[PDB]
Amino acid sequence: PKGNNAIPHVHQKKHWNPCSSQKGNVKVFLNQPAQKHRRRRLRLLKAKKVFPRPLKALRPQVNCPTVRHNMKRRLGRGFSPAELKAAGLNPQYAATIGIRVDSRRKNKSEEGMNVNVQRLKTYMSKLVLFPMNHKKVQKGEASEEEVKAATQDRSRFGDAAVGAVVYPSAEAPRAVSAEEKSMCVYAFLKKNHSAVRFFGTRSSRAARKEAAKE
Amino acid sequence: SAPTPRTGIIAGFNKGHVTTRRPRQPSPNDRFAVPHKHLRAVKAIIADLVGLSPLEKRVQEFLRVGKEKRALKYCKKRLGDFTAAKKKRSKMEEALRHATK
Amino acid sequence: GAFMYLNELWKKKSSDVMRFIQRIRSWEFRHQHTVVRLRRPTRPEKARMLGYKTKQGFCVFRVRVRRGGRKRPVHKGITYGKPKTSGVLGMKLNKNNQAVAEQRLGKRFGNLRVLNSYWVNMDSTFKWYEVIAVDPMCKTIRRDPRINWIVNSVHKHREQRGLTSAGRKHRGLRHKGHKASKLRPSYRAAWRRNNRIVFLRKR
Amino acid sequence: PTRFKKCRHQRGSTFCGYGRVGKHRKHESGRGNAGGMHHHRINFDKYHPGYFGKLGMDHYHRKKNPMWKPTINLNNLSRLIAAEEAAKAAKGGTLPVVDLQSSGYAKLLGNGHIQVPCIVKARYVSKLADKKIRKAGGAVVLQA
Amino acid sequence: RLSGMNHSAHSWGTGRAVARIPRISGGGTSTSGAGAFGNMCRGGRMFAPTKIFRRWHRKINLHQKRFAVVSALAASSVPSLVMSRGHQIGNVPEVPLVVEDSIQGYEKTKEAMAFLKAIAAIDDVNRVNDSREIRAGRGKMRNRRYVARRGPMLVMPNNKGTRAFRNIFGLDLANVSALNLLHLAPGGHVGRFVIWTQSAFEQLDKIFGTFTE
RNA sequence: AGACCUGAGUGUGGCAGGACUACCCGCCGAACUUAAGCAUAUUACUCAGCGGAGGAAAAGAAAACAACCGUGAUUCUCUCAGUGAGCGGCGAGCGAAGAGGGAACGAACUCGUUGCCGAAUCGGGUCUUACAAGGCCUUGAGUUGUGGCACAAAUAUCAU
RNA sequence: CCAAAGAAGGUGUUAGCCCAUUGAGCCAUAAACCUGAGCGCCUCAUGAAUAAGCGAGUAGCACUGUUUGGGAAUGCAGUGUCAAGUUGGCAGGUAUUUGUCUGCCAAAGUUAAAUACAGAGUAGGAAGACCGAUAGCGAACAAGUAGCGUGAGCGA
Ligand SMILES: [K+]
Ligand SMILES: [K+]
Ligand SMILES: [Mg+2]
Ligand SMILES: [Mg+2]
Ligand SMILES: [Mg+2]
Ligand SMILES: [Mg+2]
Ligand SMILES: [Mg+2]
Ligand SMILES: [Mg+2]
Ligand SMILES: [Mg+2]
Ligand SMILES: [Mg+2]
Ligand SMILES: [Mg+2]
Ligand SMILES: [Mg+2]
Ligand SMILES: [Mg+2]
Ligand SMILES: [Mg+2]
Ligand SMILES: [Mg+2]
Ligand SMILES: [Mg+2]
Ligand SMILES: [Mg+2]
Ligand SMILES: [Mg+2]
Ligand SMILES: [Mg+2]
Ligand SMILES: [Mg+2]
Ligand SMILES: [Mg+2]
Ligand SMILES: [Mg+2]
Ligand SMILES: [Mg+2]
Ligand SMILES: [Mg+2]
Ligand SMILES: [Mg+2]
Ligand SMILES: [Mg+2]
Ligand SMILES: [Mg+2]
Ligand SMILES: [Mg+2]
Ligand SMILES: [Mg+2]
Ligand SMILES: [Mg+2]
Ligand SMILES: [Mg+2]
Ligand SMILES: [Mg+2]
Ligand SMILES: [Mg+2]
Ligand SMILES: [Mg+2]
Ligand SMILES: [Mg+2]
Ligand SMILES: [Mg+2]
Ligand SMILES: [Mg+2]
Ligand SMILES: [Mg+2]
Ligand SMILES: [Mg+2]
Ligand SMILES: [Mg+2]
Ligand SMILES: [Mg+2]
Ligand SMILES: [Mg+2]
Ligand SMILES: [Mg+2]
Ligand SMILES: [Mg+2]
Ligand SMILES: [Mg+2]
Ligand SMILES: [Mg+2]
Ligand SMILES: [Mg+2]
Ligand SMILES: [Mg+2]
Ligand SMILES: [Mg+2]
Ligand code: NA
Repeated sequence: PKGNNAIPHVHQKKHWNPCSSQKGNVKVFLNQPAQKHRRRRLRLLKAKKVFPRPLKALRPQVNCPTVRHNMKRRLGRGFSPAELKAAGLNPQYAATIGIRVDSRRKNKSEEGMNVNVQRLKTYMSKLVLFPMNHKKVQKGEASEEEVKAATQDRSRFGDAAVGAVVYPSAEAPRAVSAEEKSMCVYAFLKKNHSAVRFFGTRSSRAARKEAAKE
Repeated sequence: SAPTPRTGIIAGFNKGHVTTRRPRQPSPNDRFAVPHKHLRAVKAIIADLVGLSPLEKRVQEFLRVGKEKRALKYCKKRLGDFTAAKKKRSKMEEALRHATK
Repeated sequence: GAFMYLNELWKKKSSDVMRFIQRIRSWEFRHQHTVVRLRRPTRPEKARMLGYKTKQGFCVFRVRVRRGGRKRPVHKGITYGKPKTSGVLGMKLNKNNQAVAEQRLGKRFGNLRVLNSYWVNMDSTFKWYEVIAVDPMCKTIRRDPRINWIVNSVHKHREQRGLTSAGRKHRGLRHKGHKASKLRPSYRAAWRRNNRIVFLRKR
Repeated sequence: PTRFKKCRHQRGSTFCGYGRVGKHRKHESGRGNAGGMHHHRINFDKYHPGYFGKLGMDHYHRKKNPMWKPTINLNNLSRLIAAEEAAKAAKGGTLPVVDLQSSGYAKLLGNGHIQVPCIVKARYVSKLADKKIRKAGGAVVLQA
Repeated sequence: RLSGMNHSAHSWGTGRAVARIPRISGGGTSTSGAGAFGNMCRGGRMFAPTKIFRRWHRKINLHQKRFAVVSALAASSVPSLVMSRGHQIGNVPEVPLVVEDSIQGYEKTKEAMAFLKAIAAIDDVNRVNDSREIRAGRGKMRNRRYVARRGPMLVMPNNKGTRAFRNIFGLDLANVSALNLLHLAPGGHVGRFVIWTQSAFEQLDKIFGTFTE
């Protein structure tokens, strides 16, 4: 008999199984360890080719969009030209010294821009710029001593010079203020929520009242 | 103008975490709303050279006999959009007013 | 410049003068071949926008395609199976006529590379498209950085794979985001993504 | 493993536990959920009431992220307070601050008795949770 | 996927006094009219042909894996459990056997072999040497021709100093930072004979922790 | 006379056709089967058919997401999710997207248009050790427009 | 007795020391590839110290057909009809008409990597809790061979 079971919805009604008459539609992961070894081998090979430049270019810090993730921070695509301008860098030049540039990203707040400007300033302080001609060094270029002392970043996210993404500091313990002991927080929040929730029907009542006025 | 700051709570008219908001930055796409004097002049010269389309002649005659509502319905069927229909009617009203003198 | 007057003149296709010009040209094109080589494009402003240049190695052809819906090529209009697949006259080709015109030209002249094409004229029974083609063996083409890419063999018969602008149009590639999720990078590619059964090693 | 299945025990039993009369045929009831209203109605009606029909309004393009709103009760608040701060917390003194949205919560609900007074930062709070935490020496601060 | 099914092979029907099984088409061949496609037919397809998306690998809880290594290590310090696993540890001075760090300076197998005799680990090595033989069965046709016993496991603090020990047949080398349960409990049986280097032994409390730390 | 527009003949220098086709791109496209019948549905935007490439292909630099403290070309992976989305004789069944953790990433460029110039352009001879990204010559092509400069990663450029 | 070599093949029985293997290292090289964008010469290029526009039988819309989870219509096709650019246009997943907001700027093109190789090839390699001559590819062998069919094909 059937009995008490979940009603099954396992799909699998297409020609997914490889057999005679069917090529199948499947994807196994038997090459996962070999590809993982290959990726690490390629990364170590690439670091040798680009030595002493960092393997990963510098990336900004951005806030994750959604209200579910807006408390989180992560690396962004590239630094905005407004951020690069505030750090005194031409964006086209910045792309030649391992800085990603993103001209789509806007800066809607000062806090988000300032933290990314700080990252660029820290990067420029630690930057060792090799000269085009070691016998004729121009300004802003490293001497022979620092050139021979150069080391490679090799970080997974390329953030040895600037550190990890910065999170806001946790609030320290304190005492309960006098207003907090008596203020009904639920009433304050509900009133604000109802103002938006019934904004349309409150104005219509008010607008219709003015029609009755005249 | 400076954007209105947020109140720091999850609900309300200016809800949201408080930051120091920055004003909208100028963009190269802002000139799309700038009047195009030269493009308008080129269209005027071309329009005078070629005359009126079959739709344009039909709409103009509607406005001559005073059937302004019927002109809008005729434009809407041909153009498929109400915003486009009004502009076509408005252009033909100006053309009718221009031909008076 | 002079382009603006040319461009705005071609937007008044229903005016008295433009219908007269197209009526004469449509009559002349009716009495020509299905594929005709031109010395110069009929719409130089339109051809240049699509990549044509007045240089050695650029060729323009006018191609004619017959209008109307596709008739299913079943014998005596008899289909089999479920009645859902019983239509003969009411189905439409999933490829536009501009893409058909490009494919006819590229298939006929295999020594050229189809770049782009544009609408020139219509008629009750015929549609005319002018196709821009490039000779890959020309020295002018082979040394021009703006057109050099077409020499590479990966662009051989790109119109047969739907890679031209008209091909991209009927593939749904004019759209992005939520309007094109199931057809990007292609319908088959998305189907493979959504229908292959995945067996992780440790599951 | 194959050596533990019923097949090994049924070697030599011929019918393999399916009977001589009814036998083991291909699909004697139909395939899958066939006949949910015909000849399988009793099984559907007594084990899955409500399966057939329609109900409620439609919501095209549902996004779960704007609807994110995990809740935590007042009597579970010690899960988010470090052990050393909980001991030092008492009504009238210095209390730890709990950031709910950084711990994965959006609303303070307020079931049960609170175990350690504290200042809770939350996006939402129930009317009972706000009343109980204030009577116990704590407070609720709204965040976004 | 195509094996045993590379034929036309239609059934003949009931009118002809033969079994209703698909039969190879054509003529002029000893295979024409022969049974086909069946798991019971010669040259046919096997029942339930094997597939590559079988579950070859397994997930194990991370805590359960560390529990097993911990239990295998505790068993290695019980001399009766080591003897019960088959190791000849009747002459070694102490269990767990901890030796000085200087073995990592050895360069010649002669020096390493002399050290194994001093701490009386050579008896378990000799047990492995005498057990070497051709594997019984089909596995010798594959690349599994020779079999032998396990022998002592020498644990070093790092990946250095193994140069003189690599060629010693019957001695396995381990890193204290990566201890493998498969080697600590061969065949699933606890009680492996482990020779600890002093530096590796002193790292055990940090690596595996304590009941309170 | 001649021109230039259109269209031919021949000489000279080249290219296409066929093979392969596992994967990939474009079209065309069933039925068995499932629904315990069957027609919508399903199998399946699959098989068969016709075309076209490459070591990959396709996609790709926002007429994109979102509705946030905001993200930022494309592709792929886990997850979102067999889904309190949705589609469906609302039956059988079917069924994604944003966000998040990652792989990769020196990732960006060109034309048309608009302004300012205007044959500075391209082929073909010939010379330099050179079918030079060079010089000189060339009506041959091109003013029915080839190239140059500047267009938000920008704020002169052009002679010295 | 050797072992920085115990490595699994061969040799008339089961081989570290009978043979071959197993390592530092040595020698030779079209071009290409990598190396203060390796380093000279000639030649040729080259960097630094004021307004206007922006892709038209296109986008839309109607009918039909198809496809999609996309539902008063997700993409597309045929025909008809066909714009805007004087805060314009497109998107914002329930149709309409308004007015506010947000993002972006279609109708021209090139582009490496991460991905596929579900009955492909070239040059090499590493393997297997697999099969073991009625098994495993049809084919361990002068196998797509002998043989059969007018043929497409079939096929030991
Ligand atoms: K069923
Ligand atoms: K389908
Ligand atoms: Mg019973
Ligand atoms: Mg019963
Ligand atoms: Mg049960
Ligand atoms: Mg078959
Ligand atoms: Mg240099
Ligand atoms: Mg049919
Ligand atoms: Mg995707
Ligand atoms: Mg997936
Ligand atoms: Mg699936
Ligand atoms: Mg019996
Ligand atoms: Mg019995
Ligand atoms: Mg039974
Ligand atoms: Mg039964
Ligand atoms: Mg019975
Ligand atoms: Mg009934
Ligand atoms: Mg209802
Ligand atoms: Mg077989
Ligand atoms: Mg023996
Ligand atoms: Mg045996
Ligand atoms: Mg070795
Ligand atoms: Mg089937
Ligand atoms: Mg049926
Ligand atoms: Mg049946
Ligand atoms: Mg039937
Ligand atoms: Mg096929
Ligand atoms: Mg690749
Ligand atoms: Mg490509
Ligand atoms: Mg993106
Ligand atoms: Mg779930
Ligand atoms: Mg489907
Ligand atoms: Mg991501
Ligand atoms: Mg992702
Ligand atoms: Mg020259
Ligand atoms: Mg130009
Ligand atoms: Mg041997
Ligand atoms: Mg060697
Ligand atoms: Mg150099
Ligand atoms: Mg545009
Ligand atoms: Mg149109
Ligand atoms: Mg369908
Ligand atoms: Mg539709
Ligand atoms: Mg439709
Ligand atoms: Mg492309
Ligand atoms: Mg192995
Ligand atoms: Mg035999
Ligand atoms: Mg055989
Ligand atoms: Mg055989
Ligand atoms: Na060399």
